[PDB]
Amino acid sequence: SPVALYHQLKTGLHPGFGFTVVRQDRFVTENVLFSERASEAYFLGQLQV
Amino acid sequence: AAPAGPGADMQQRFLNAWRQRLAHGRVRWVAECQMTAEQFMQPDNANLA
Repeated sequence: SPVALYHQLKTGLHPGFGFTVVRQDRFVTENVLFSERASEAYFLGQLQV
Repeated sequence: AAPAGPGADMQQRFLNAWRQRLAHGRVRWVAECQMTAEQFMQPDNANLA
């Protein structure tokens, strides 16, 4: 039960079934960047006050 | 407690005297059920401090 199992983990007894843990991680990486020439248009424009 | 009366009835004093504040909570020791480092952890031991 939610209480009948609660004795069994806190005292350290295996209740005949198991588990799988799942976690999430995050990293900070570095990159290089390659493109060929003229792969994009990139127009340039007017300024507005 | 200091003793009172004969020893012959002294249980039935203390049986009825602690009939109330015995089923109230728990005693300070519960750690016979506690494994080691369950005392070192912040939950489950209010008596850690």
